[PDB]
Amino acid sequence: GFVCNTCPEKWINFQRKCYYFGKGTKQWVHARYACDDMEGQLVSIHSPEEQDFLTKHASHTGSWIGLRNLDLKGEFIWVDGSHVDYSNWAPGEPTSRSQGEDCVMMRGSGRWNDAFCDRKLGAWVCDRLATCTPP
Repeated sequence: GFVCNTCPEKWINFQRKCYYFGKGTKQWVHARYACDDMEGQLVSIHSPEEQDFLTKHASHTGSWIGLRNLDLKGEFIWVDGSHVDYSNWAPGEPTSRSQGEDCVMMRGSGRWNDAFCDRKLGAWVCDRLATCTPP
């Protein structure tokens, strides 16, 4: 009821959320359900502070994040239903003439790239809300 920084075992706290830096070869949808079945969601990024934390723990070979183009014409939404306010797209991204590249990955640099959803990445990040210690 005061300090919201408690996380489950294997999850790392940053501000009022918990992050799971997953490993294992998964397509976007596979990583989506891996987070879901673990009481989390693929990571939603809403500030440069949150992004800097992610970049610090980001897999050098790339990670799936919770961003997906839904209407197939440039409208990206996070798995939790939230819209893009903060963005950390790599230059030229997202590409307009890249039909099928609907799923978003985070590079070792922390910058985002759009991708074919059936692409197998060796890492993926989940998030959930932290629990709180009462006063």
